[PDB]
Amino acid sequence: GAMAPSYRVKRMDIAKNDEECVVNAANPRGLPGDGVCKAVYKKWPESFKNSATPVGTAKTVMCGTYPVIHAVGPNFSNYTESEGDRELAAAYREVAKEVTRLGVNSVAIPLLSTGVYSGGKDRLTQSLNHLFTAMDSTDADVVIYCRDKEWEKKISEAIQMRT
Ligand SMILES: [Cl-]
Ligand SMILES: [Cl-]
Ligand SMILES: [Cl-]
Repeated sequence: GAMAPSYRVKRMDIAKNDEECVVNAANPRGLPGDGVCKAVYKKWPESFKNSATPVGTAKTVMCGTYPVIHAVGPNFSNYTESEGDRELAAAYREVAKEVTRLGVNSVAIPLLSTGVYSGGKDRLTQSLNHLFTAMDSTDADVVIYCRDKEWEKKISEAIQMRT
């Protein structure tokens, strides 16, 4: 575990993270994809061997000894708000199980279903609150990666609010 488990946020490419493992915002088919998924494919392509997994699940594949946790959030273009919300919460609970199983002291994590799977809606708060529900009982240092300047400020504020 980390000596004083924390949450932090950085605005940069998650492929340049400084943590002991990475969560990919994966598609269900283990394809290179776009956005976070394509950056992860360029950095850790060996981790996409048999990475296909259903919506609401996470599957870990090692790149050397570096763990890539493929977490499949719902595409809100296809899911109802209700069913999508349930699957998004479930994907983060499966990330918390994998992080715990791996015995890492730190994890780099993107906000699932906030990009091309958002169905054109701002899901910062929805996705971050599901991340917190899952990860609060883990003792890993969590570092959230984003690309937008206004998102960095809002994520930082939400972390600081809980103290
Ligand atoms: Cl960068
Ligand atoms: Cl997405
Ligand atoms: Cl972002």
